[PDB]
Amino acid sequence: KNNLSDYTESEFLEIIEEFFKNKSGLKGSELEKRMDKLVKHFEEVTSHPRKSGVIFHPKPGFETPEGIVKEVKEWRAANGLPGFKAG
Amino acid sequence: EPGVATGNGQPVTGNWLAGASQGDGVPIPSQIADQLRGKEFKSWRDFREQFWMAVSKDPSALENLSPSNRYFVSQGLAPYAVPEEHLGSKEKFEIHHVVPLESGGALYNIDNLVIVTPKRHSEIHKEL
Repeated sequence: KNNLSDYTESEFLEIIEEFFKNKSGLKGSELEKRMDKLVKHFEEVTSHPRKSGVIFHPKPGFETPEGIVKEVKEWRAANGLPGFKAG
Repeated sequence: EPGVATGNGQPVTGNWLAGASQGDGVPIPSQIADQLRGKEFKSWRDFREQFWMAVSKDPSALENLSPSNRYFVSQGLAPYAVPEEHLGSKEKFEIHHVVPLESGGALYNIDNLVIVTPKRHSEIHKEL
């Protein structure tokens, strides 16, 4: 919740999948404000330099929820940052 | 304030959303205008939702969007621009009126609408 290390990889993947499907069932402005919250939360806990770019402008091969998670995992490992909860 | 959309837009195809980060924005594609022209909208929020949903039915736009941005526009949500075109916490592509209502542009005039990145929008404002 507060940090990335509070997430297991599966739990974090659950959030990322919401950027591809309507998990919440919300529509219109309410859906947008939820996705707004998820985006800024994503940027906050991952501390990734490309921010939401990881999700909305992914590198080739990393366009899927699995790829997004893997990009986060790889970047944080490369920067000596704590990874996901085990596991 | 409810209204009726008018305008023909402008006929260009390809990565039309690439022009959103340049100049004074990219005008609304004609094939997008076709889906909006002659329709009634209860509010601007209503029009904004319908606009992106129309973008979601356009192959020329879809092909140049990530799978994530494709889902968003399919839900009537504004797509996100590249990080390079962000402005702090402002990240979404934005619909903007070229001339404001008091100068005196029309609210639902498609020919008065352009798409801009948050970064380009600030640069436009500075040039005024």
